[PDB]
Amino acid sequence: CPLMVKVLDAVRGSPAINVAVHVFRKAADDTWEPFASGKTSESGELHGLTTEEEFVEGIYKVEIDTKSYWKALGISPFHEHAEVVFTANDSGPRRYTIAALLSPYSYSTTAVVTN
Amino acid sequence: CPLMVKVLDAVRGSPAINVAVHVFRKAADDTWEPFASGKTSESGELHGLTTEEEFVEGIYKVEIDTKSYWKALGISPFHEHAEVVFTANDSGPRRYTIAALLSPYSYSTTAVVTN
Amino acid sequence: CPLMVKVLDAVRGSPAINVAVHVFRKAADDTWEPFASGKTSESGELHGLTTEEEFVEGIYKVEIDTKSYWKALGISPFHEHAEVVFTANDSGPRRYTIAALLSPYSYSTTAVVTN
Amino acid sequence: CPLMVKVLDAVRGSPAINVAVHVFRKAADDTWEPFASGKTSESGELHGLTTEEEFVEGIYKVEIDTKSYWKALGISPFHEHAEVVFTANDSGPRRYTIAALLSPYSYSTTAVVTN
Ligand SMILES: [Mg+2]
Ligand SMILES: [Mg+2]
Ligand SMILES: [Mg+2]
Ligand SMILES: [Mg+2]
Repeated sequence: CPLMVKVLDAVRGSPAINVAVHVFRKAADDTWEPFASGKTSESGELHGLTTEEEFVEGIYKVEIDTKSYWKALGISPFHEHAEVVFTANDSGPRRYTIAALLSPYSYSTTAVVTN
Repeated sequence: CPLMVKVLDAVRGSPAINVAVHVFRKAADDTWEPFASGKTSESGELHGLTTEEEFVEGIYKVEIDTKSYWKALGISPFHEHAEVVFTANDSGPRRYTIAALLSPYSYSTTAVVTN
Repeated sequence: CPLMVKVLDAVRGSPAINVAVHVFRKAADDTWEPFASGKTSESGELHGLTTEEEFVEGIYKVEIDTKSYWKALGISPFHEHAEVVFTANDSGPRRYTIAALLSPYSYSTTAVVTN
Repeated sequence: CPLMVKVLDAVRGSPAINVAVHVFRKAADDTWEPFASGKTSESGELHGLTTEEEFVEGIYKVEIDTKSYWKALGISPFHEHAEVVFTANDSGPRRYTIAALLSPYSYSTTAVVTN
């Protein structure tokens, strides 16, 4: 599993369940090409987005649909989404965990990179 | 001043100085159009981005060039940029402050909306 | 002003107003002794906690009464308080700003040290 | 496992390994009584701190030794430690995950509470 996403809810103190996550890869013409997508599980985790064969080097954008998450909870979301952008595999293959902590007017994200 | 941006460095415990900040507004065709830009001051603040007349309701993206900031300090960064995408709604007098806290492998962003 | 505290609310996107803040300094016997205290203003800021003469090097603890803040808003909080424990060292002219971002089940705290 | 602690390093983009974590429980005389302690693993996780039988209701303080962590990495730590304080099991037994993200001048913490 080369790319995992974990999402937590800072208002309820819970995993953020059934949150849509879209991954794009920067194309040669500087446009964002669809790469992978999924929904977080009951643990707030999204495994199986991609495979080692598909996950090449490049610039990736992980978009987390925070707006739908907050709307479903009847909360006024400020952010449309989170947009985590990073270069992956530039020195060779790595495993990446993108973690995000969500509040209506704030978000924090970190990455755990393992060789 | 309807839109202010403040950037802090969590490694050095200091304002993030001379950081490029680009603001985009979502156009009718779903593309991101340039709206305002500047560089943070010695206090890590960016004032005078826009005016009350120009800052209408809409979907905005604030992109902070964190990659150049870390590279100039000789610290290896993970992200290309730190950001906030949000909806600006007129619900009485409002001033938006977008604050970002930077670390090489993480960032936090919050919005303070005041009257 | 050698020590300032700023508190923000990540649920409402606003300053956290009238929040009690207590500052302690580590005594010789390893106990926490009261040092300064106050309440945040309408801007979520607390100025005038101490003076240059009183603020010596040492280990300080800033305790923010987040539990009372959330209870007054009718939101169930997790933490008793949000905090920062740090060492204050004189390395040229220094001003400390302790900023805290609050959510019911999370908080972030940072220190900005300036000249 | 009723109480788990997970610690991440925002500078290196890694789990914070071999970080000391001390848990105290507030005693009848308002003093902090030792309750459990351990070190984070290679995954930055600390499992097996306590048992369901030992983990009664009360006010708990989770102290993370951030100072030793940063000193071992040759980084100038601002914080002495992190001090996460919360009431546990007041409505009946719950499982708690305390997560912390560390930077030299900042820290973020969240709690995941499951029934
Ligand atoms: Mg390459
Ligand atoms: Mg409108
Ligand atoms: Mg000294
Ligand atoms: Mg009870």
